[PDB]
Amino acid sequence: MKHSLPDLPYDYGALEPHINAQIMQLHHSKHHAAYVNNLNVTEEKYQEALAKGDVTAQIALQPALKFNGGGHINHSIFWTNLSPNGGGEPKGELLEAIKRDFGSFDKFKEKLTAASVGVQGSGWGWLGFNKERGHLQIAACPNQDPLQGTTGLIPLLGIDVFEHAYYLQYKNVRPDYLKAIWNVINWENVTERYMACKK
Amino acid sequence: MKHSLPDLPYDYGALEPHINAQIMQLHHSKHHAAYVNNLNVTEEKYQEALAKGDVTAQIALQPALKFNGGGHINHSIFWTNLSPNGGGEPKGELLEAIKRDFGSFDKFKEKLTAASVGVQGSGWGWLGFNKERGHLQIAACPNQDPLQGTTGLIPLLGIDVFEHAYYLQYKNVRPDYLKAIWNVINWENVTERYMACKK
Amino acid sequence: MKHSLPDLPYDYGALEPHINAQIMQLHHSKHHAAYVNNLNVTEEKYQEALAKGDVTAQIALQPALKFNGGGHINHSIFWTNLSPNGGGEPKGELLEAIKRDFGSFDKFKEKLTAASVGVQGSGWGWLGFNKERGHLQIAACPNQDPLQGTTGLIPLLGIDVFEHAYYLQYKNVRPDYLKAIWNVINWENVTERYMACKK
Amino acid sequence: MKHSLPDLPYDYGALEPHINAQIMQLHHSKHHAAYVNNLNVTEEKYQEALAKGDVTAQIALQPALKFNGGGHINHSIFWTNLSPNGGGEPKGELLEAIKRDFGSFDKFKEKLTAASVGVQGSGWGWLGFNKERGHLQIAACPNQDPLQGTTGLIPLLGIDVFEHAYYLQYKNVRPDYLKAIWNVINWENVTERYMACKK
Ligand SMILES: [Mn+2]
Ligand SMILES: [Mn+2]
Ligand SMILES: [Mn+2]
Ligand SMILES: [Mn+2]
Repeated sequence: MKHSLPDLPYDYGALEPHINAQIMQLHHSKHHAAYVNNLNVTEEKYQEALAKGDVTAQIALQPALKFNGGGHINHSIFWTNLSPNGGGEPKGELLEAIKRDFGSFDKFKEKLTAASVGVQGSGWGWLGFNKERGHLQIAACPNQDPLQGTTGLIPLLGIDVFEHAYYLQYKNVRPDYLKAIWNVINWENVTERYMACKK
Repeated sequence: MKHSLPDLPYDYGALEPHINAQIMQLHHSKHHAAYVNNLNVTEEKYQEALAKGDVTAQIALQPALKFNGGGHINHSIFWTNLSPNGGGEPKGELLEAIKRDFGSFDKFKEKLTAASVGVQGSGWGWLGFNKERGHLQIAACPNQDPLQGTTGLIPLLGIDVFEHAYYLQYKNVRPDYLKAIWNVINWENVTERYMACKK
Repeated sequence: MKHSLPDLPYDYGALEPHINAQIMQLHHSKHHAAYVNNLNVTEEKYQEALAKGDVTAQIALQPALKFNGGGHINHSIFWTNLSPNGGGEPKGELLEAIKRDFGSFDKFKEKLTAASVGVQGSGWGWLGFNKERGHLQIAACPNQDPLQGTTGLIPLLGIDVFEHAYYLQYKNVRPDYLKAIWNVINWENVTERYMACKK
Repeated sequence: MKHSLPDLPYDYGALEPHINAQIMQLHHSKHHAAYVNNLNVTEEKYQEALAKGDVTAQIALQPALKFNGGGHINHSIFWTNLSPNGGGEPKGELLEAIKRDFGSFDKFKEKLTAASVGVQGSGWGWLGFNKERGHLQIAACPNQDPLQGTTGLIPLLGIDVFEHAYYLQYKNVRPDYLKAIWNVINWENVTERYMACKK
């Protein structure tokens, strides 16, 4: 059993003019391909260390596992979080939760934009579900540290703010990218992930 | 007394084809300009917090101070570490120290390349001087964490591996950028910084 | 501007048998005294560094400033959070908020206990108020990182889980210390801090 | 694969008066026992997670694996680094290396003392061997982060500066513990570890 690079669920150019085809093609076919590959290498190294009881080797592998494993986790969610069919606002129970927990949809967007723009260096902004509290929650995570693994929050919507996610098109102006990405958020998918959290 | 953006000591296109003019112009006129400005804002906020004894506010300012202050420190060194007159190998006492501490110049390049490529997320690779030990030392630093402030090592040569340092030209292939940058290292400047360490 | 060691609101033995007198005496007159003395020294070095535009020195001083500054913040709150007259349950709107946000007083105790017992190495567990969400929130902080300065949450109740907070009495058994400290929680103070957070 | 708590090379009181019997007994039979028990439990969860390709669980387990795994690594070395027959100075090639790399035995002691006293929060000071540079090197590590797993340096001599390593005897005065522990350094073991690092 090995991890595999999921195909992108749309054409490389499908999110233009919000995120261009050169970015989507590099982001998926180079960056994500490399996370999956490095993750499988690291998992096998870890299995050997575990079989040997080599704790030094397990701990030495931790940064590569978190970075590439987190990369695999985060980008697998990210591709489904975007869509040419996206944009606009969610409906039904996700919308009501957003209004209840953040005041309004636009207040929510301000909070997730602020968490995303606020990342210094590489990282991600997330809308998550706090299972213990039974409500929504915003967090930012450094580098590829994944949401559920490092906070327990269930990921609903992630925004990649590594410079490779935007730089070719938006250069240093990360806020321009955040403004554009709202046009391609796949609220159908974020709703699916939210409803899976509730029972 | 305020910090100021140092002019680049050469034309934006001067390091082509190793680092292109679009990168140098954004890197200096957008990214470094923003570090200096945010650093001065943060220093003034810190002075007010200090005058008030507001320790919460001092600690809340720490990430912006380290990121933008480190950014100012690191990029101020970086521009002088590059030159259209660069490339090749150092001479005299710096060369002898490199051979003594790392075996050879090429062994040194391998070690600094490995530290630079090994940064996961944003960061820097450094050749530094360990004043206590009286010899050279390689370290990598995360995000804009500056060498001397976080390790005590005196900076001689830094390699920026934030994606903005290379992505427009080299895309995901960070090793291609590291290979190119050796052609523009200003060994005259690294020698000046080294000789200043010795007395 | 000159921070001072606050007088304790009771004598060192007032929280016995739950926290013994020797711990309280060492905790206040040695550990907290050192946070204050070290904070003042570090603040003076920061004034000198700001005056000189020495950003390296500012950043080098950060770990000591957060550790001792955070120590001053945290322990100043901690003393007021405990009382010989404490224990039992809170009343009124705080009790209502606890039932609403954590399900019950007992479940809140389990959650703050688990966050405090869960710190690996030195740190703190906090009950805090989230100003933006208008509700209570539990978080853990590493070392002396203070809650408001690093998370924006307003501190209501803190539990020190540095080993010096419990070791002389409870040795390695941090869960016995957590069980005992509920007997001396100054809910009157936590209620004051909570009511201050609302208009 | 089943890690075990190593028997101590001496009885719990053998390092008195420098480290008293109660500390040694708690340190080995409670703290180290817990690192081993927690490491084994965490390793079993990692085997389950690897078998399922559950990367979230792998990453969630990392803090416990490094803390308890690192605890196992560090404390297993620590016990062998101390002896009732210890103290004094090393001989031969280790003494030569110490004089060469740190100037003198006394200056080496000051440097390892300063690194150990300098840890804010929990951690370790290490004398290590740098395989690539072919010389000795001092470093500090936070919490239980182990030296070789996080730095590649080979451990020669470790000093535990978690508060449980000294508090019952020395209370807050970590410098008195550092002065006392030189009396029980097992230089025969440190010499064996050093000679193993060379061909
Ligand atoms: Mn990405
Ligand atoms: Mn840069
Ligand atoms: Mn304390
Ligand atoms: Mn220990």
